[PDB]
Order: sequence, then structure tokens, then C-alpha cells
Amino acid sequence: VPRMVVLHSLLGMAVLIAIAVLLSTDRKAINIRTVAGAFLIQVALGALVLYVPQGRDMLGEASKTISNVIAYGNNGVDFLFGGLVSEKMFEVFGGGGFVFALRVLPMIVFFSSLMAVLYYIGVMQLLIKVIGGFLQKMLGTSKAESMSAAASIFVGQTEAPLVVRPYIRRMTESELFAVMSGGLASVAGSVLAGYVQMGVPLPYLIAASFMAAPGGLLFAKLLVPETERTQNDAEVLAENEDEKPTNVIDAAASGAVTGAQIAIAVGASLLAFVALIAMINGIIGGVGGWFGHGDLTLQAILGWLFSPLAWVIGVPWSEAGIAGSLIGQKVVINEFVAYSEFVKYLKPEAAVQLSDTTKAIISFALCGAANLGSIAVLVGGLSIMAPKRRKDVARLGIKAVVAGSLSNLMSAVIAGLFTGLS
Amino acid sequence: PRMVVLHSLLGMAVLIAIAVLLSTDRKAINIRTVAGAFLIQVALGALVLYVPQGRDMLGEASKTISNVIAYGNNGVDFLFGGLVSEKMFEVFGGGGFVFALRVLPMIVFFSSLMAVLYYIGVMQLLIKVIGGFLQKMLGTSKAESMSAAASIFVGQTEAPLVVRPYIRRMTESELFAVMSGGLASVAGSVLAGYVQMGVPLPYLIAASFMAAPGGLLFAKLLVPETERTQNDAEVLAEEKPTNVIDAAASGAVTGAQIAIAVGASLLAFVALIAMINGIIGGVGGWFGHGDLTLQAILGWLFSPLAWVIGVPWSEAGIAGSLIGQKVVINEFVAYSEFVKYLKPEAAVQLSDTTKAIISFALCGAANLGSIAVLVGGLSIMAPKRRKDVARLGIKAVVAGSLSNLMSAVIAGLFTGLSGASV
Amino acid sequence: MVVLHSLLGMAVLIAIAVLLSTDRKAINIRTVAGAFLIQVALGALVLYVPQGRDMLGEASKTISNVIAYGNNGVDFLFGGLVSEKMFEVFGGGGFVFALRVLPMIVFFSSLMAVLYYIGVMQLLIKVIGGFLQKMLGTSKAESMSAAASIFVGQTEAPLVVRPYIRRMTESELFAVMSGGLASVAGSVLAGYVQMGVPLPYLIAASFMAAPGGLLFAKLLVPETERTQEKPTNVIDAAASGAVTGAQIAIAVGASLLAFVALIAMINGIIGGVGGWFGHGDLTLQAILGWLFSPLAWVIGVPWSEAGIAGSLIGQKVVINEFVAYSEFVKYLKPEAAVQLSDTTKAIISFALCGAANLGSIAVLVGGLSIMAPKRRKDVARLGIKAVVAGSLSNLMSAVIAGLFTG
Repeated sequence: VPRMVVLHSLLGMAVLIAIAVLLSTDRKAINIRTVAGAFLIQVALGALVLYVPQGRDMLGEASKTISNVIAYGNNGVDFLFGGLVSEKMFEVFGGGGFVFALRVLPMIVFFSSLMAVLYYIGVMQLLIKVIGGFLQKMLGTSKAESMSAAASIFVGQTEAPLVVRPYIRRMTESELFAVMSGGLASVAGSVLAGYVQMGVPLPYLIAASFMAAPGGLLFAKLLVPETERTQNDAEVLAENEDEKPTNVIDAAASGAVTGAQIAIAVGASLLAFVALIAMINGIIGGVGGWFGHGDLTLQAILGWLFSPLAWVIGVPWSEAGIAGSLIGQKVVINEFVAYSEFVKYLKPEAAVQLSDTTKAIISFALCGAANLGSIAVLVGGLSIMAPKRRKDVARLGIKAVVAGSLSNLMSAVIAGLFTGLS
Repeated sequence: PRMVVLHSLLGMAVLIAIAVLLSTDRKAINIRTVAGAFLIQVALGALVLYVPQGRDMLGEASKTISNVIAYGNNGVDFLFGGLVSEKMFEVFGGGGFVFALRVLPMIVFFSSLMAVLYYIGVMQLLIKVIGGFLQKMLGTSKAESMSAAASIFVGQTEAPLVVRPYIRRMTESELFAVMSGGLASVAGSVLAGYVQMGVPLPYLIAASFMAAPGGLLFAKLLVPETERTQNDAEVLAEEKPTNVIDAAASGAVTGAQIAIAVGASLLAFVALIAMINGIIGGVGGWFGHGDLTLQAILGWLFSPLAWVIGVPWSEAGIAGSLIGQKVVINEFVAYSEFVKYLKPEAAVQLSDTTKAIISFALCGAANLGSIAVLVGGLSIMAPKRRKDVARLGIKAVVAGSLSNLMSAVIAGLFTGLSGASV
Repeated sequence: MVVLHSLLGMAVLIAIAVLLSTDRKAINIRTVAGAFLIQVALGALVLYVPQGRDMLGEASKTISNVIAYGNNGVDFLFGGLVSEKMFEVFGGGGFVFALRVLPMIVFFSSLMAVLYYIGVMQLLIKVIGGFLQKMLGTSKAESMSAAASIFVGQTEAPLVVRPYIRRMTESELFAVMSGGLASVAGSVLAGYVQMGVPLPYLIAASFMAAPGGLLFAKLLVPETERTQEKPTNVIDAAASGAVTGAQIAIAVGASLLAFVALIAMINGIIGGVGGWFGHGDLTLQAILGWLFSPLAWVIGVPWSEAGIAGSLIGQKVVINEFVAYSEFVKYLKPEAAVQLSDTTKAIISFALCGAANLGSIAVLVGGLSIMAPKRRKDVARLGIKAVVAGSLSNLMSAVIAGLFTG
């Protein structure tokens, strides 16, 4: 079994990289040290947090630490919404007692105000500089895209990294794509906690975030390798007067209001997406009713379509029909809807129970902002810092989603590998 | 009977006469447009109220929309969960119907749905057909013609898109027609919100298509066309929708700030009216009438206007309140106190011909608080016309109100013959 | 001879502010004097004089009845989720902050968008805030805002003088807010009455929050160096006011949910470091409350019951007065058997009154941020100062409490 698992996984890793090479603008310019490093660093962390006992003790400890934060986050939620989030909801409404708009969306606000404190203190600047510095010293990427890849971990496509603000205007084609892919390879800390309250495995989300930094650079440099010259740090003297908050109280409140609009936007989009798909299911169910079928849903159609891809990652074909739908929904719609239907299988009451090695894969394969919807979020926000580069960002929109998705898929193979071995 | 049939001609002549008396100029009112708009508005009336075929294709349309509305609830059930379940009625009884979670979330869904239909090109297709149909009958400019067809299933002062490149330089009559057509017609998004409240759906559908010729009926009757129509879009035209997924998300967030705004307007007005009645009820204590409320005042005040449009004087005392509350305060408060009479256990019960007239009259976003709604949303494009829009603000509210009253007269005429509603 | 225990206690609190001050040389002697006069004045009028307890008490009821019309709309918006069944299904849980308090902000923003339009509020700043301008050097409003805060909550007080907050001076800003954080709405006061706290006690601090709110505000700065799209229709004004009020709530609540959790997080820090050693259960509610125990004596219960009366005040400052009064009423019960004098229960009744905790800062920041966007920075810097100045006022009332129940 293990000799076949490491073979089924290595083959899975081979296919994913092969796709990037085929879609590469210049396969000859592919710096091996940078792409072999990005692939090695990514798979190295998998052996760190999912295999070796020393790291799993740390990953578990890290989960317990962050779980406290969330437990502290609810102390403000219990104050606000009162008993609408109590255990009395599961006695009265039972399963319906779990209000998604009150258990998940408010957590988006708190974490946004939490990191805003960490950014003001300088905690993030400490972690970004280290992780960012480590990448360029092991790969060969510029200072900008390296710091961006480290900043993309804690913050997805939501907030601008700002650590590359004086760089973005004049980055190379490959450098610009690395930033875009990084934001689509990872998720924000705010939406990360949102998945946790839904039922998504916390230790898996922690590993998935840090895997998105080298994985986000892997398929970024594969699709578009570096050809031009990286901008010098002494010649890029063009820093405009940046406005900053006053104290930690101002920062803590600024992050809350900023995360408030996010929570409202998420809940509004989800109210539409869940409803719109249900409407299409009525149309497909109607059209499918003429010949065949006519129970046919968009859930099932995306299943057979992404079934081959799901099998490549490590999910058995028998269960690829389910994993295919979830990965599909993530890319063509969003990761929130995909996660909403993934937690349905995690329930012990659920009829269809999957294997632990499969649930691990899907958890990593879904963790990512790589969808058709996050394109405009990038282009819309990235154009502010670079108004004369908006044409380049818009073109690499779909290309970055692929690089962002493949990053999640690559991290998912690593999951199915080491969790299949241990 | 014959008396009732005759009475409809009275109400029609009155509403037209008022517009002529308040017209900017009687001279060379274009007869072929005024009589043309009135002919179409009463043609569509008999086409969906008198002929079986119209009512057989309207009922099917009612089920079509209601299913889409039902589809929207699937997203609502996902968002709020058991707070909108049936257990609410087994617990909170009649209070189980949470207006903030039953009606307001529907506004979001339709705003996103139309944003999708506007992204596909379906909406622009129907506008060109209807607008093109108008410009042949009344021969008004292509700019305001499409702006009239757009104002039908579009609200929240998203006029622009047909008019956006034409607003910069148009006559005072074209600008007024847009304002009239905007207030005469309800928002295509909030129309579904009324359905969840208990408002008769088929009446809302008909009133929407009557508010387009009726919106132009009192538009070219108040201030006629006297300058030449310059129809050629300016070069200034420079883009948010990237994908259909983004278009859906962008529309949902757009609709989200609408529900909050509308929801706040209801918590405001209803509370203030009660406070006003707290004063008037106290002031009336000296005069020997502590039961005198703001509702009863507007009822006896607009009672003649109700009697003119086709409502029996016996029930006009109630209809006067609802029609008045729409114009004076807003259409939402009026409908909230209208569905109370639709209850089968109500002590008093209005006639079938009364329910129709009220529903058509109340079906309009033409209120005194909707002036700045137009002004603020129309000035952003052309700030040079801001003083022009606000000048004809109240005059447009009259045109918007007269249009809904006209559709109410046509209602009572063809709903006086059969056409009963549950 | 009780007077010296209070004459010492009123000087010590006034000392605290003279220590924590910006410009001592700027301090207007007349205004700081005039306020403490009214504070000690209004008290004896509702504590001793049984006539003022009825007047000022019915004023709070009548004005709260004006606002009570706001609830006619909350019940239309959320139906039964704010009915009585909530206390029958969730009980204590059932009352909900986000549906019973935050929506009331929309009413105020809509009501005082009409009043300014109809000049009714333009007059009350002229009369009431101009009467107390020739009484003392004010903003011609700021006193008016303090007066308003008496009958309204902390989330419904800055909305009163919001068109003035734009070009408001550094003083009047801290004046309005620190006097705004000290205020408690009246409905909360009624719940406290139901719990055990004497309505005659509560009514005193209700009117002591305005002069006390000015007493310590003007102690930091006066208005240093001598200085101090519109609605089309009234329907439009109400509407425009309503919607602006909504985003106030969204931003206020977003900050509250954040900070209450952040405070809660802070403890989970303090706890681990404490969990490392013997001490740590060591909630910040007590760490400050232990710093308050010395101060507790300076007012009140000389020994052998102060240390417990101080960690009650520490709770008010960190979390809220609801929890502070939740345990205080456990002392008022007959069976408590750690008996406190009628005057020792008078002190903790006033000290714990007011609702100017740490988490309350977030409300200030949010509400301004909608009302005066370029001012949120000038409020976060003077936020923790506002808890200090406010809570010093609540104590100033408790020294007048014991001094006039003895």
C-alpha cells in the first residue's frame, strides 16, 4: 500500500507540474533551482506537520492556541447576539439552530480586527520579513514577490500586502504574476476562521496556508518564468506618503469596520450563490427531465467534469465523484459554497462516509481563493497601486486562478501522501 | 355595472386635467404622445385583466417568478438557518415571521439576479424591444425611450446605462421623463420584497408595465418637448463586471446596501409615525379626540382622491390612508398596513375592486423622500444637471404619483369586471 | 465627622485628574467649580428632597417614552425575536444586544435628522446650551450634549450634537464623549431597579453624569486658545438620517464585537503567563480592581470590606456594569450575611453606576467614524482617557453618596 501511495502521489505531482509546463510561456526560461525549490519547500512542510511527530505536536499546539482566540472571539459574539448562539438553539430548532450568519460571519470581523492589531504592533512585519527573506535565499525570486508570497499567507486577495506597494508599479511580468498567484493560492486569516466555524479541520487549514507560499510561487514561475531584470532596492526609491492609524485602539477598530464590510459582502454573495445554483438546478432538472434523469443538478455535472482531476490528486475513483464536485464548485463559483457542502460529509450522521485520507485531500484542495470571482477582487484592488499596469493584471486574471488552483491541488497531493503514510 | 364603468372615465379625465393645470405649458402638448401613452397604458390593462389569454399567461408568470422567489429562499435558509424555519411559529407564534429575515434578504437575491441578466444581455434585449416599440408609437427620443423601459424592472436609481451617455446633454423634458418614469415604476428588485409581505403578485406585475407608458403619460403632459432631441452618445464612456460569478457577487453586495437602507427607512418611519401619533393623540385630547392619528388624518384627506379613482366612499376612508402614506411617507409603510386587511380573519374586508386599485396605486416609488434618491443618484454622472433635477423634483413626484393613480383607475375598470383576487 | 472622610475623598479624586492633565494653567477655575456644585446640588434634590425625585424622575420617564416610540419599529423589523418568548426560550440569553439596542441608534439618527431640519434641536442648543454658557465657559453646545446624555444611552448621545462634531475643538470632543460614556439609558436603569438597586439611588447618578461628565473633561483642556449635501425634505431627512444611522450601528457593533473579544483575548494572555505561576486566574477585572481597592477606601468602607468593593469597580471598568451589578445585588439579599451599611451600599450603588468600560470605547470610535470621519483618530488617542475621566466622575458621585446618607 505505501509503495503504491507514494507512487500514486508522485504521479499526481507529476501531472500537475506537467500541466504548468504545457501552459508555460517559455519552458526554456524555467529556472530549475527556483521551481525545484518551490516544489521541495512545499513538500518539506508536508513532512513537517503531517509526518514527523515533532511537528504534529507543534501543529496541534498551534491549533490549540488559535482555538483559544476563536473561543475569545465568541465572548464578543455572545455579547452581541445573546442566546441566538446558545445550546438552546439545538434544543428548539435542533440542526437548524446553527445560524450561519451568526456563527461564521461575525468571526470574519474579529480576525480582521485581530491582524490589524498585529500589523500595528509589527508582528506581521516580523513574520513576513523572515519567511519572505527565506524564499529569495532558497529560490532566487526578487525581494518583492518573496515578501508578497509571505504576506499572501496571512492575507489573501482581501487586503493589499502593502509590502510591495513601491514595487508593484514597475514589477516584471513574472513578478506581477507571482503576487496575483500568491493571493489566489492562499486565503485571508479572516475567511480562514470562517471555514473553521463551518466544521473544516483546523490543523489542515494551518498547513494549507503556509504551503501556499512556496506552492503559490511554484506554478507562478512555471507558467511565466523570470526573464527580465528584478528591480534594484536602491533604484526603486519611490515611496509616497502613506497614511497610517494612530494607536492600537484605532487599529483594532479600523480592522473591525474593514472586516465588517467583508462579512456583509460574504453573507450577501452566499445568499445569492446558494440561491442562484438552486435556480439553475431547477432549470437543469427541467431540461434533464425531458430525456433521462431530470434529477440532474449542477452539483453532479461539475462532479463528472472534475472527476479525472480529483483522481489524479489521490482520491480514489469511487470517491472522486464527490471530491470532483467540491473542487469544481470552488473554482467555478467560490470556496465558501464548496466548503458548505463539504462539511455535510464530515458529520457522523451523514449517510456517505469518506475515508480519512480523502477528507484530508479535499480539505487542502478547497483551501484557496482561486476562483472565477476573486479575479475582479485582485484587478480591482491591485489597479489602485498600479493604475498603469491594470491592463497586465486583467490579462493574467484567469492565468492566476489556474496557478492558484494548482497550488492547492499540489498541496492536496502532499496531504494525501503523508496522511496516507501516517 | 354601467355606473361603475362610467365612473372610470371620470377618474381618467381628472388625473389628466390635474397634469394640464400644473403643466409648464399647455401649448403644443404632443397629442399623439399623450393620447398614445394613455392608449397603450389602457391597452396593456385590458390585455392582462380583461382577456382570458392575458390572465392565463399572467398566472403562469406568477408561478414563474414565485419559483424564482422560492429559489431565493434557499439562500436565505442557508444564511440564517432555523430563524426562518417553521419552528419559529411553534415558538414565537405569529412573531415567527421575521420581516428582517423574510423580506429584506429577498432584495439582495434579485439585485444579483438582475446583475447576472444584465451581464448576459437579456435585459438590454428586452429594453431595445420595448423601448423600440415606444419610439415608433409616440416617437420620443431613443435615449428616454430606453430609459423608460429600463426603469420598469430596474430601481435604486440604476437608470443610467441606456441614459448614462445621453444625460450630459438632454432637454428639460427628457430629464423629467426619466425622473417620472423612475418614480412611476417600482424597483424591479424590491418588487419581490412586497410578495413576501403578502402583496398580490399579479397586480404588481401589471402595474410595472403600466408605469412605463404612464410614466411618460404625465411626463410629456407636464413639461412637453420644445427643444430638439440630440441623440448621440458622448465620447465619455470608461467596467466592473468581469465574469458572471463576479457580476452575481457585485449585484448581491449592491442589493445588500439597499436592504439595509430600506430596512432602516422602515424602522424610522414606523417609529416616527407612532411618535407623531403620540403627540397628535395627546393634542387631540384637548379637542376631545385622543384617537386622532396621522393615519386617520391622511385617510380623510385623500378620501376624495380615492373616490375619484374608483374606490367607494365607504371604503375610501381606508384607501385614503394607504395612497397617502405612499406619497407622504413611503410605499413600504403603506403596504405594511395594507396586508393587514388581506388577512381572512380581519373584521373588515374590502371589495375585490378596491384591492386592485389600492395595489396599483401603492405600486410606486414616488414619494416625498424619493426626491433626493433620484437627485443624488442622477447627479453623479452629470453634476451640471444637479440643479435641474432638484428643480423638477417635486414635479416628478406628482408625475410618478399620477401614473400609479392612473394605473389604479385602469385597474378598477377592468377588475370591476370579474378579476377577483384572493 | 463623616464629612472629613468625604472632604478628603473629594480632594483625592480631584487630585487624580490634576495629575492626569494636559494644561493645568489652562484649567478654568469657574467651570470646574460650577459643575461639582450642580453635581452635589442635583443629588440632595433627589436624595433628600422627595419632590425632585418625582420631577426629575418623571422627566426621565417622559423623555424615555419619546424614545420608546422607537420600539414600535423594532418590533416591526424583527417580530418575535424581541418578544417575551425569548425570555421563555433563552431566558437571560433571550435579551439580545444586537436587536434591542443597536436598532435604536437608527431611530435617534432619524429623529434628530428631523429635529435639526425643523429647528427643534437648533433651539435646545441655543436655550439649554446657551443658558449653561453664561453659567460657565462651554462650547455653547457641549453642555447641551451633556444635558442630553442624561436621558439617553452612550450610543445615542453623540448623535445629538453631530453636526457640530465636524469642526468641534479638542476639548468639546472629549467633553461630549467622556460625558457620553458615563451615561446609561433609562431602560437599563429600570432593569437594575428590578434586580435590587434602589430607584432613589439610581435617579441621583442619572443626573450626576452630566455635571460629573463635565467636571473631569474640562480638567484636561478647556477650548485652548479661545475658539469654537443637506436634506431636501423632512421625509428625505428622516430617510437620509435613518440609513446613515444604520451604518453607524454596523460600525459600532463591529467594533464592540471586536473589542469585547479582544478584552476577552487579553485575559487569555494574562491567564497563561499567570497559569505558568501560582497566581494566575488573575483576570484583568481584578488586577485593576485591586488598584481600585485603595481608592475604594478613600471614598468608603474603611476596612474589611473595601477590597471586595473595589474589584466590583474593576469589573465595571473592564467588562461592564451589568456584571458588576449582577454580583452586587447578591450582597443586597437578606441571606448574604456579609452585611454592608445603608451608606456602604450607597457608595457602591453610585460607583458602579455609569457604563464607561473599555469596550465602550469602540462605540465611540465607530459612531464618530460615520459622524466625523477625520475625527476617529482624535478619539482613539483620547479613548482610554475617556474611561478614566468618566469613571472618576462615577466615584465623585459615590463620595457625595456617603456624605449625604450620613
